[PDB]
Amino acid sequence: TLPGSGQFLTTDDRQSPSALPNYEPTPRIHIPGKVHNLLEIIQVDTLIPMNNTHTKDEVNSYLIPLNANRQNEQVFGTNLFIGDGVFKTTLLGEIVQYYTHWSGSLRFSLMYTGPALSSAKLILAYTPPGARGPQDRREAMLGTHVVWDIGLQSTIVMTIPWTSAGFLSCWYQTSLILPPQVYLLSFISACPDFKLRLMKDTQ
Amino acid sequence: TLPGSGQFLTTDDRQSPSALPNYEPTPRIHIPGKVHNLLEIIQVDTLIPMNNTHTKDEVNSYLIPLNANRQNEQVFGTNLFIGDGVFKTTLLGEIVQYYTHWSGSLRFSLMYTGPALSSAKLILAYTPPGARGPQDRREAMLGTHVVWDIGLQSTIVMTIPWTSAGFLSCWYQTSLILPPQVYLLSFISACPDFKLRLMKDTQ
Amino acid sequence: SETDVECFLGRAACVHVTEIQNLFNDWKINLSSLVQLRKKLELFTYVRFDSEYTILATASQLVVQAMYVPPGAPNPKEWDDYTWQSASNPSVFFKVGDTSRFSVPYVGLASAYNCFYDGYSQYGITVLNHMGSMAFRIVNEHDEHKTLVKIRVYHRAKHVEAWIPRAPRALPYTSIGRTNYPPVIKKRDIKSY
Amino acid sequence: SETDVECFLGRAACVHVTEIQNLFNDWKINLSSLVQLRKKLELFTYVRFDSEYTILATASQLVVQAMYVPPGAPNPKEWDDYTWQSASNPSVFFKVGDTSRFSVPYVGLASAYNCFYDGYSQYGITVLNHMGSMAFRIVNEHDEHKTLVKIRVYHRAKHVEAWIPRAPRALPYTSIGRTNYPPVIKKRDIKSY
Amino acid sequence: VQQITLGNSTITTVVCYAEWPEYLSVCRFYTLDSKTWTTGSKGWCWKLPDALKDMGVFGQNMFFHSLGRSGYTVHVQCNATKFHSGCLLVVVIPEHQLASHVSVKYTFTHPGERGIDLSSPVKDVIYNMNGTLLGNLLIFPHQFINLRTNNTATIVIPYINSVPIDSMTRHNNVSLMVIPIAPLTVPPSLPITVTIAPMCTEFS
Repeated sequence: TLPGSGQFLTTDDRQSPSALPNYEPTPRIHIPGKVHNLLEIIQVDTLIPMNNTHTKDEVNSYLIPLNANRQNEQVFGTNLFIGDGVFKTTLLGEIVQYYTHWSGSLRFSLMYTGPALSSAKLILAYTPPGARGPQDRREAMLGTHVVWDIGLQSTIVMTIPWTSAGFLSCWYQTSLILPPQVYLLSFISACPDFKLRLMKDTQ
Repeated sequence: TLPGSGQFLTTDDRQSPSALPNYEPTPRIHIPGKVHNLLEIIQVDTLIPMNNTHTKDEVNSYLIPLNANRQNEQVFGTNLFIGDGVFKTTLLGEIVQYYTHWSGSLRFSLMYTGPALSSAKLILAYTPPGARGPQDRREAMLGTHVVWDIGLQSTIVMTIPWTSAGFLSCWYQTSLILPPQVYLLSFISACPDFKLRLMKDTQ
Repeated sequence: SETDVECFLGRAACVHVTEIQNLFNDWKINLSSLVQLRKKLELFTYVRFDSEYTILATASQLVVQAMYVPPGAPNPKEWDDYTWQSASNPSVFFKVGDTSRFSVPYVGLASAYNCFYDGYSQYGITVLNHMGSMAFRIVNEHDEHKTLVKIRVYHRAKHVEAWIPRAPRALPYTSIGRTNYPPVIKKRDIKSY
Repeated sequence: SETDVECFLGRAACVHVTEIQNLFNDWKINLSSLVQLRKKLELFTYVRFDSEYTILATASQLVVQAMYVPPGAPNPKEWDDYTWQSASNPSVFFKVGDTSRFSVPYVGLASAYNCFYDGYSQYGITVLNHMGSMAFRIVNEHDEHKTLVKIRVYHRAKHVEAWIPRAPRALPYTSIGRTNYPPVIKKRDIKSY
Repeated sequence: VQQITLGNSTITTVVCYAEWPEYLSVCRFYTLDSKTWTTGSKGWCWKLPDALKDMGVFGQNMFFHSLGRSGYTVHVQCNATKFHSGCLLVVVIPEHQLASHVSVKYTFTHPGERGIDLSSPVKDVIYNMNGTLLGNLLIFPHQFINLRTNNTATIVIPYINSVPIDSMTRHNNVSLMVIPIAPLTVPPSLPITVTIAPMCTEFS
């Protein structure tokens, strides 16, 4: 017998004698919605509780408030820590916090729910890791951004570059023209290139 | 079970169950300067701290002093013990002292760093093991030597025969003609035929 | 390959930590007692896997019988019941300090075990995810001193399959088999990075 | 063939000699604590090998749990912590007097471990050569006397690869992960054979 | 022959680990302050890419993008007549962990274009800043500058690091050191001009 014989290594998956070798279990049928890979379900976009400034959790916590008669102010702003803060309870931070290293591309989306008469221009500037997040509309517009006209197109989808932490700000280019409080809906998902390794256990 | 079962022989390399069989480690890329064999790096010549007559280690310790108005004197002289004395700290004696038996050919080199106007004739006599090292210039010149004109050729390379301990002396054939202290640089390396066996552990 | 369900739910967890005397304990097989395994199981509605128990018995100051009681067999009521000797209850005899290992097939009645059941057959009392019960007894007789044999059962789900992904659980548990709960989203302002 | 790096660095060394009580010790995996292994590792800048531990537990006047804690998992703070039962921490159960044996893959973040790092991420505090941590506990309960189980861990580097050969170390060490030093060339005259 | 032209600049004029720098713009000759090899000099140490942290577009893009990856061609010149003697040791030390004169502070491990004059981390040249003798440093790619024999030394350093790209402001990949082994004896000072040209410079 070689060293380490008669030990029980919990990570050693071995075949074992069945205690009921004759019992034929009930046959397996095809139930719909099988998930083979967790990268199948992080592809689905889920709401971000971005308004953590609320003291209790409620559906309003999924709503980023936007206000009329605001130009050059900041709408929202977030870090990309996928284990604490605002992302810890989303589907991304709920599966990501089971592992240690998350190398993969993200798809970050927003949806405007205001009235059909309202319109606004928001700057979605993406600051990569290593720089300081913008604190005014000009540093953000001088960078990488998409000019999304909320009045025309109610939904924008932005592909965040491969990351393997960077900042994200929103600014009013023009004033919000109101009809004669509005809310923003933010969604997060993962691109199909999102790997996951060293599965851990939170305590 | 045969005798010696359930023992842990430290030199018995065996396959073992992995504790993390699913973890795919980060893939290995080609970093430059891989050393597969220690005979690759003992081929590179390194300085010899030949001037151990100094009471502290300093860069001058790599310098063998040569002096003008010296004929028939001895420049330097060394034994070939590759585990103690002057060779114990060179790259040769630092890898050689991890093993017990060193059977292989050496390449012993010198480099003159004097002024462009200086010249001298040194006798590099190699005395094989079993004889007594020369103590005058005539016994050395009557033996195996290379007449290296430092004034003309600033670098000489001497192939030491296969050894598996012998002596090495240096003598001024002619006087050193100075311009209107000089230093010698010695290098040691191993020929590609240098075997190494019975790796040991110094304590 | 670490995100596959065969690897995510299929790792040996300790489903029960008990302590026996030299007397017995029965335990309904319920993997949802572990909030680390329960928090992984509740991201899916149905999950079907064969079971695999590795049982480690440790003394504290011998032979351990590990009996898997299938659905419908009677559980022991005394240490000297006749049910301990029923031929349909498989039992494994191993020494204290060693470890036992066996596998039980999919003993549910549906095509998968029911992690959640929206209805009545007791909203949570369902017989579809009942895998049976485990009884343990130190087979000995009037030993002149009592030695407590701590038993550590390690279950590993193998051939894991999952369906109907569910929302991840943010809050703790209060009961077994019921979703009854007693702010998880931590407060930051909203514009500050 | 004895000068190959698979044979020069790939020999089982005892990386830690501890003594437990019947209570625990955690230890950051650092092969550079051994000046015999550290003097061999510092002739190379980066070295990448899978690990292999053979653990010998000896009593002195039982079951030994050898848990490899991967990077990022919490270390135990009490002997009765919940972290001892975390399903992601692999643990091997073996008797005192016997020996355990398992292998851990390359758990560094770079393509090789960093033996030297010229910069900051603490000049020596780098997370690239962190292989995790090992915790050991004698699983027993209120045993009426305390028996000290000396544990001897033997690590053997396998699939050894090395790069960037470095100058051999002549002087001793003063700290862990730092090259800070407090004459090695012995005095003879220079012409005397 | 003697007029290596690189970009908009022009100058008048040993592959490390036999691995040529190669990709997975900013290639120009930067001529640093000329060092004075006096009779009592103990050596020089230049950190890369930290030695180029403020030199134009190279030093700017070093601070703008976090991750970068650059190779170098290092020309070290000790111009002299045919009466001057001496030899300088130009070595390239990957991940040159310094020993302090507790960890070594950032201002000295990252000294910039001036580098560290070892005649002023620990500055003991005998222990290579790490307790290893200077003589065993010859395993690295070197070349001797004997004014008798030569006057120029060229060292081609590839990108030597364990990640394909890394933050250039917190980690020096390689460090150029020039340590005088044979002292300058002259019939009492001699300038050394070091010109660093980054090649195969990559960014994020």
